[PDB]
Amino acid sequence: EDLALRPKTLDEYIGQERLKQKLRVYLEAAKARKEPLEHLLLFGPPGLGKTTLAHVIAHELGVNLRVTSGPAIPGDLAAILANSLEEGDILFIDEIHRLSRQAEEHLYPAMEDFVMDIVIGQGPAARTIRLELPRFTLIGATTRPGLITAPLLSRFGIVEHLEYYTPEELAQGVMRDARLLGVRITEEAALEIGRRSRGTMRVAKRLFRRVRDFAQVAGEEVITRERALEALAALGLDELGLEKRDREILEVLILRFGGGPVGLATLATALSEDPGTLEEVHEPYLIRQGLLKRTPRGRVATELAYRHLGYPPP
Amino acid sequence: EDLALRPKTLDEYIGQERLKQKLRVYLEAAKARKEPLEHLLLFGPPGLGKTTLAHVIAHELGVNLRVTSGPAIPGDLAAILANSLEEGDILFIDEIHRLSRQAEEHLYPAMEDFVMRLELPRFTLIGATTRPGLITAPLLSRFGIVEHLEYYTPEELAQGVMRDARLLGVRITEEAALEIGRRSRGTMRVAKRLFRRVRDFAQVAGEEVITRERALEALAALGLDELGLEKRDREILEVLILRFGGGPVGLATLATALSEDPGTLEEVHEPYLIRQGLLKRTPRGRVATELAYRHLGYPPP
Amino acid sequence: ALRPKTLDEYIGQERLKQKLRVYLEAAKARKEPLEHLLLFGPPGLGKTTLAHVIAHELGVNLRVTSGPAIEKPGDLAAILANSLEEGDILFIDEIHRLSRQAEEHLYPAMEDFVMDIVIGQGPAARTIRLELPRFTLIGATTRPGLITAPLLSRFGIVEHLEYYTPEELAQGVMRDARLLGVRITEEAALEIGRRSRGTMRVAKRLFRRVRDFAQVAGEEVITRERALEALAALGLDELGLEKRDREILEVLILRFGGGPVGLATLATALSEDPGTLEEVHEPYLIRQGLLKRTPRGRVATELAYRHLGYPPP
Amino acid sequence: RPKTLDEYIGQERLKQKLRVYLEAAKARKEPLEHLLLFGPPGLGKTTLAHVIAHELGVNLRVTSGPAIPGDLAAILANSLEEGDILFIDEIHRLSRQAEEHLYPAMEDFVMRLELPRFTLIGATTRPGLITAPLLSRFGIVEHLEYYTPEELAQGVMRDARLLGVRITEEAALEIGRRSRGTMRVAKRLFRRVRDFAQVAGEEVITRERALEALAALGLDELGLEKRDREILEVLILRFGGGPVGLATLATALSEDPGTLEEVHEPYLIRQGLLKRTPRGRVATELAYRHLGYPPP
Amino acid sequence: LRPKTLDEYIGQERLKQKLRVYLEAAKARKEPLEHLLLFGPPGLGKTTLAHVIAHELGVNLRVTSGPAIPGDLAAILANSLEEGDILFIDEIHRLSRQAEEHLYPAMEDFVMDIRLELPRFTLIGATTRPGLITAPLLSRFGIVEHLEYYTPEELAQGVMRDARLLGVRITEEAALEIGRRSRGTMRVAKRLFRRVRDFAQVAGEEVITRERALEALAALGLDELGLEKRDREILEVLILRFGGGPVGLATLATALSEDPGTLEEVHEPYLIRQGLLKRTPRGRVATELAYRHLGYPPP
Amino acid sequence: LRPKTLDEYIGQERLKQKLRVYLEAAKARKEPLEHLLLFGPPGLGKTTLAHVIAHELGVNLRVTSGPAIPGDLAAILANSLEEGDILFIDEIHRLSRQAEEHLYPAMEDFVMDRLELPRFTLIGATTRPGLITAPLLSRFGIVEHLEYYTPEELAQGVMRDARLLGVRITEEAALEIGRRSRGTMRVAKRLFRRVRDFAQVAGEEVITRERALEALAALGLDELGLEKRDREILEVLILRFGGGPVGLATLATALSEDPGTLEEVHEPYLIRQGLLKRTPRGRVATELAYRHLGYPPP
DNA sequence: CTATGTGTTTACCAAGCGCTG
DNA sequence: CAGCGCTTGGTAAACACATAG
Ligand SMILES: Nc1ncnc2c1ncn2[C@@H]1O[C@H](COP(=O)(O)OP(=O)(O)OP(O)(O)=S)[C@@H](O)[C@H]1O
Ligand SMILES: Nc1ncnc2c1ncn2[C@@H]1O[C@H](COP(=O)(O)OP(=O)(O)OP(O)(O)=S)[C@@H](O)[C@H]1O
Ligand SMILES: Nc1ncnc2c1ncn2[C@@H]1O[C@H](COP(=O)(O)OP(=O)(O)OP(O)(O)=S)[C@@H](O)[C@H]1O
Ligand SMILES: Nc1ncnc2c1ncn2[C@@H]1O[C@H](COP(=O)(O)OP(=O)(O)O)[C@@H](O)[C@H]1O
Ligand SMILES: Nc1ncnc2c1ncn2[C@@H]1O[C@H](COP(=O)(O)OP(=O)(O)O)[C@@H](O)[C@H]1O
Ligand SMILES: Nc1ncnc2c1ncn2[C@@H]1O[C@H](COP(=O)(O)OP(=O)(O)O)[C@@H](O)[C@H]1O
Ligand SMILES: [Mg+2]
Ligand SMILES: [Mg+2]
Ligand SMILES: [Mg+2]
Ligand SMILES: [Mg+2]
Repeated sequence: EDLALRPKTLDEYIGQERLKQKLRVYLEAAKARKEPLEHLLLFGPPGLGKTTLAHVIAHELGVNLRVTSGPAIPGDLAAILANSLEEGDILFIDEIHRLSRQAEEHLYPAMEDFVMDIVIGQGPAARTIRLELPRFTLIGATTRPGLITAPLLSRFGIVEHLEYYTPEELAQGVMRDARLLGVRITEEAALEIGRRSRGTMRVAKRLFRRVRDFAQVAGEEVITRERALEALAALGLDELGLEKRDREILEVLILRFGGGPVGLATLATALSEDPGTLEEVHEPYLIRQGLLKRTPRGRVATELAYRHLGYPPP
Repeated sequence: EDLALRPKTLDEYIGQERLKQKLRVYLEAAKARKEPLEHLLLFGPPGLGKTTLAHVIAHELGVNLRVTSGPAIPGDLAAILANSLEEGDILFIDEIHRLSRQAEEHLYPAMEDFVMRLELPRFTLIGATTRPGLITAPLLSRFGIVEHLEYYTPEELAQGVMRDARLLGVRITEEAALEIGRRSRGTMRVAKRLFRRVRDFAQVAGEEVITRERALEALAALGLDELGLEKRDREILEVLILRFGGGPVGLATLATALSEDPGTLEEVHEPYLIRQGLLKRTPRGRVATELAYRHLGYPPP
Repeated sequence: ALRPKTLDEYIGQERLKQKLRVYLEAAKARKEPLEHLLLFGPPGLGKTTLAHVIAHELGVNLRVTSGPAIEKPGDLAAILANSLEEGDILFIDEIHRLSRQAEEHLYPAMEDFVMDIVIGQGPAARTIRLELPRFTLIGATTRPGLITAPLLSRFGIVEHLEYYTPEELAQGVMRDARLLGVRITEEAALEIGRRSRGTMRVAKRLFRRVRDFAQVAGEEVITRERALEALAALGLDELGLEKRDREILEVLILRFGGGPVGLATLATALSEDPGTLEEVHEPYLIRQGLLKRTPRGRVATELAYRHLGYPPP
Repeated sequence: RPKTLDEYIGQERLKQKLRVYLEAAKARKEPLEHLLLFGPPGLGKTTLAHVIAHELGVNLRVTSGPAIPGDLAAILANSLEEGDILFIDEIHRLSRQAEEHLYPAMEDFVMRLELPRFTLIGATTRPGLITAPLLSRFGIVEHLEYYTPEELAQGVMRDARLLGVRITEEAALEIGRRSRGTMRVAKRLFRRVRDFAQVAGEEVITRERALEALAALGLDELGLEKRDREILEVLILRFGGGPVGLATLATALSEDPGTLEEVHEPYLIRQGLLKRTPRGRVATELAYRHLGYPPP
Repeated sequence: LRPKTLDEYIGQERLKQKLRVYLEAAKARKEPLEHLLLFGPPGLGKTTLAHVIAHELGVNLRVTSGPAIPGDLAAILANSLEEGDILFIDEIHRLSRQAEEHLYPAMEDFVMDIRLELPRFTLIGATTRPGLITAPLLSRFGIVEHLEYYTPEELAQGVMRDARLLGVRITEEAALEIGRRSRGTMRVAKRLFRRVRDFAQVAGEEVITRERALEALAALGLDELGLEKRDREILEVLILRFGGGPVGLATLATALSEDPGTLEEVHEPYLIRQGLLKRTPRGRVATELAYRHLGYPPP
Repeated sequence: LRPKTLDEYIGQERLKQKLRVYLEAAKARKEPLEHLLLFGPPGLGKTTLAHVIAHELGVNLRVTSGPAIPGDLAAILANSLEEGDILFIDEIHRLSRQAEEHLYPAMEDFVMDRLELPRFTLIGATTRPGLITAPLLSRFGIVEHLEYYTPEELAQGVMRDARLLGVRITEEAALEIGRRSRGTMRVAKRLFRRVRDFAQVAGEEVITRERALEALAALGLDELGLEKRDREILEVLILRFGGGPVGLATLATALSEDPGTLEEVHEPYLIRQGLLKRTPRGRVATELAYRHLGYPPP
């Protein structure tokens, strides 16, 4: 079937309560005035639901949605904007940061004023025209808003940030995915899967799929809490969703170096790992959970790491 | 229908007083001797009123305005100059820094001497850009007037908010507009956007007059401080003060601790904190000042 | 070299094979394509071989490409649209060398199985969505930190290839000898595995060189002594230490007393730039427990004393 | 529009040698050898070429590098007389295919038509972009230097006479003091002061009116605008005058880093007010003294 | 002048011991030799070694350059290469990242891209240091070997062979001196022999005697250690101006009036090899050999 | 005009002896000379040396330039080369990364791809040995370096120029012209033809020493040969930076110059004459500029 | 083939802590 | 207590890559 089952309605959207509270007001005001929405920008870490929110907003407004990509697209964008746009329709550009700095400058006369500067003609007959565009809506989703030019960031009426989820919302997502796929999972098992998900919906769905694989191979029919725990232990995840490599890093830091300041290169060599791989894959979540610190003298293991690994704090 | 409610007169232009005095002197002098105005260049941070000022100047001079763009244009600019330009009219090129380095070489010889050999008429060029550094020095040296747009005081932003409310049909109070002006970041576009969001909140709530209290409620719902700081901007200072002691941190460590891209944390969030004096860029890293400490209700270091 | 085609023929990744077996069995049971899979680890461990073995176990075709081989997004679009089939596998070796624009075309392809391209070349330009078949993407890389995070989050299965023990390298050497007709013994295979640095490719190369040395001498069986003398001729310690590592340890022990020396002082005593001692020689000395990094400096471990035949500290 | 070497305003040191060279060329009845002129933009190199052309007594053919690779042959074989002068502005931008087509016609006189003899005057602002053969094929190399307040005052007086405006010598001198050693800047400032005085309604631009108009423009005695003073103030007061860096300084000034590097910085340098350290930008003691701040 | 047998090769005895083993085993198995990589300083005989290897196997040779190659590597691989033939690529580290990735399919699976079935062949690369090539490249070479600096006796033997092949009479001591002045390099020794022959020919003599060889070598400005006059000047401005302490970057060009160029790449390596310079962490220090060699009284 | 034999060549001793030996031996055994590489600062007369070598060898010349070269190497080595012909190349260090690799096969075994080539003596010329790759440097059998000229050699060169022109410069004045020359023959010739114009306009036929000194002073040259540009550089440094260390980013900007010719054509002479120092943190006036420019020491 | 403009990576270079005898 | 490491941050300068020409 489909492994990227996206909600169609803002009610099926799960856990962006603070964002949804303002989004409902904006959508209601726009629909009451019989006017298209303001240009909208969504940003945040991967896997939180920007691409799903774009489609949910398009369905809520009732308008047609045209989907484009940043890397897909300077002179082309003029043709797409002139030919493929209708009145009140939404144009969605994923990875809008990938637009070249030259291609974004064509959107300046098109987002605030609904016109476009086009030079039409050959040789001495060349002239300039202002091609009027229908009033539309632009939605952009990106992880790097700082790669967008300032005059373009200034033209977005609404800018919103996608925040992390809670274990209960991740459990709700797991339950919805199980119901749509056809797998019977208990609420406690879904909560256990959610607690090991790193506040991300894609991670929760992937973990549920792996647990389903384990249960199906084992011949089970209902993914009970204890069966889910056994499958997660087979996957090698702690109660914080901490893999074996992260636990190895913490153990090496606590034991071999005494938990004190070390540095990236020394710890990487002690772990037989590439320093960049470590600092870009394993370190960020250890920092987020409070199990690691980047002091000016080097990496330090906190008391949370000592209490989680079962060692006596110093 | 229209949200960029551009004024058409220099009297309706709000608050560029220091620039407006010189502009009035230049325009009156040019009109008195029946000669076209000198070539003019406007630059400054986004949202300050360069295009609006260009249109206002065109209206004040009483001549026609031909609007084009830098990205929209070497063999074209010659045709536009030789065919579409009347005598005494204005050619406005927006984002003029994007002009080709060959199309720029075909422009300044026609700007100094009005010959292309086609005898061009007397015309004035207006250029508006955010990056005058991309303009070649030969082209940059032919501009008779070069001006810089400055930020707006909260009272001028309040005047702009009241004008937008009057034109749209919304009823707002002067004290209500003062809060929106204070929370605006010295920019007119930001003030208009904040007024529109407060208007949406008030219309949904059913209120007919946006008093000061209702405006404050809407602004709190938007998540804005008295300094115009969003939640994402307050999180930076909170993480800096609490998780790092306020001392030097660095871009990479701060970005990792905030689950943020370093580039956006450096170019979208930090400039306004630095402008307000709530952040410092020490060579050892980023440091939270005493203003950031007492703004968030923390005891001084 | 001689690549196995069965997961039982694959030699020495047991914790990885335990996870992979249930994934493959469940994917085949549902008659569905496998998830996008990423293999990362140090070179020479068998990532390409594992990709081929996975393709054989699933029973589908395998289209092999490379990171630098895809210069433009048009190549990736053509491969994904024309060269692929439902359930097939596209293996991209060195996937961290893809350009960022080429990595960002893979997001819809891996998640939604669609693709965004622009066609028209001027005033007739337009955007279309190419609908892709349900395929499987396998990526092999040695630098997972060079992969963009949205791309790294789109992999259903992420696995790590670990170093082989001397016994598994001996098993690989014996398999290679049996396939090549040579009659090596258990002890010689164990010695060749110990001389290796936990890598299968190094073990195979050392076996080939020892085979040449034994063949020119007229011997029909590669006895342990012949392997020992051939490996001594190749210039390896009992731990596979080259002469440069030996003399680095000797300079650390004799000249500085084995105590903290520092990177700059040790490098200038060895006439080496501090970008070759740290990245080419230090990691293996630390791996074997012969070198120790301390805030004061670099310290030679007692194991380095016992290995070099020096009096204990 | 000067015609002779006496009408030229303020290149005295160069003019003394140029007069001798032209006199010798006339006495020998032989055309002058090739001449290369260096100098910052805005100093009047093309005007000097015209003056030389008139003084020698021959015609001038003004050309540039990016003016179109085979057109050089048509130029050199279609519009040259005996002893003619051919002027190429921006000679370092000449294409390579054209670059190895001119020096055969410089020394050997052979590249159509056989060129009898002529002289080439080349003007450029970037000597580093001229290859060694091109620099070695020029007989005379000369440098254009910046003007002085008195020479710029003379230029301002000439412009006022051309435009029908009346100025005193003191006002013209004050305008020329604030010019950045350039004639173009002096003319622009004179036009702005003319606008101010005409709007005021004064028949003669006295020194006091010129000073008032230049204060209304926001100019120091050094010619620094408000933005340059703001850059110095931000550098000194907010960063202690120490190294900062282009990005941090641009963020503090709310300015494009490229604009700050290319428009404002070059005049803060060349005046002793700024340095470009590998660790950032440092304000010198001259910046402290100019702004009325205590020494570091 | 190029030899054609490993016996005729002069002085790579340690490398030749293993090369004979690998070569004989490959010949006995009647299969192409594995890919080979040659390290070492320039001028030691890598191309001559490739020619000797090709003649020993009996197969032909297809010498190629590094920066010579994208669309021509496949052409030379398919057309000129029969069953296993040495394709020598000098300066393999200079390949662009366009044909480097096309080598691995041909090196391992012996097919390149339509897809063409390339025949079996052996590739011989050559660089100066292991670090000049990327790690993926230093993985498909079965044999990795290093060339060593020649001793004065081997250089003298090469000079004598060149003299015999040319028709010039030289005493053993003169050739030994010429080899001693050479920096352990065959091309340098051959060049010095040619210069000495040029100097001794105008004198009209028939035998290149040791004294004439020393006079000719002194004419070009070479001491007993083969140092150029620039190296002697550097040593002089080191000792007689600093006493053996750090030289300092500011004062390096004061006595040279030159950019910080060749001093960082042409002078220091040979001085360190000869032991005249030591890179003490405080700074560059001249050893006792520098003091004694420059005609100074012992300390 | 241009010297033909080595005796007519002015100065450049310690290089005309080795060259004499090599050319005599090459004549004796009758085969083309080995490939030669010439080093030295520009203006020392490398092309003249190539012409003298070709004339003494009794063969032709094929002077070309580096950045003029692709199959044009085959064209110029095919029809324009007789056996044992010199093919002097100027600025050989600026060869393209494509045609350079075709020079080696023409240099070892005299075959270029496909027709074979005769034996030819290629002569190169470049400023710095660091600009030419080691594989190319290894291809030249003979490598020599040109040195500067003493004031007497420049004086006699100026005398030869006067003889070819018709001027009667005295020995004591040509000596001063050579002294103010920066050890370069081209600079000496340029100064002589400037003094010629100055004396012609002054109304004189024989140029004594005092007249030459006055003409050189009016041209803008001091006793050390410094022009107005170098003195201006020193003045700007000393005044606007107190003689302190300044890198080649602020000094070039303050002089309205570029980081190009500056430190390439202007400053090397300043360091050579002990007027500038390349400090790790910048550039210093070395306290001799203060004495030369009449300023109090720091 | 060339040229600019942009995004990404990297090599000094300086500062701040902790130890040793 | 004042050299000797180690660790980190930022700043300028290269590289590589794309579009128009
Ligand atoms: N609030 C939500 N409710 C239900 N499913 C969700 C929600 N948010 C995300 N998902 C699902 O999580 C998966 C990933 O969501 P995406 O919207 O693709 O994340 P993303 O923000 O687009 O990540 P990128 O790589 O930055 S585009 C999809 O299968 C979605 O259906
Ligand atoms: N003085 C003013 N009075 C009223 N509205 C103004 C004024 N200045 C600016 N605005 C408004 O500010 C908004 C944006 O400013 P613009 O006039 O478009 O110039 P600009 O924003 O500086 O150009 P860019 O794209 O940001 S570089 C428009 O909606 C204008 O109406
Ligand atoms: N020294 C001068 N004396 C008299 N008139 C001058 C002088 N310099 C310039 N002019 C006048 O300036 C005009 C010529 O402009 P220039 O300054 O020569 O422009 P330019 O030399 O090409 O410099 P750029 O790089 O184009 S700004 C003519 O009207 C000249 O009369
Ligand atoms: N488990 C294994 N069993 C047998 N041979 C192996 C095994 N792992 C690796 N090899 C051999 O080692 C070599 C490793 O190279 P390869 O797997 O192609 O790529 P990588 O070196 O990136 O893993 C292969 O030639 C393969 O034949
Ligand atoms: N052992 C040797 N015996 C004879 N000649 C040698 C020897 N080693 C090197 N040479 C000479 O060196 C020349 C090329 O060697 P070298 O410069 O090392 O190769 P490359 O130029 O490929 O680096 C050959 O002409 C050869 O005559
Ligand atoms: N020693 C010399 N004797 C006579 N003339 C010389 C001498 N050296 C140089 N010249 C003159 O200089 C000219 C060559 O100068 P140039 O080409 O600038 O030097 P280079 O070839 O080193 O760049 C010749 O015309 C020649 O007349
Ligand atoms: Mg994205
Ligand atoms: Mg702009
Ligand atoms: Mg110019
Ligand atoms: Mg791989």
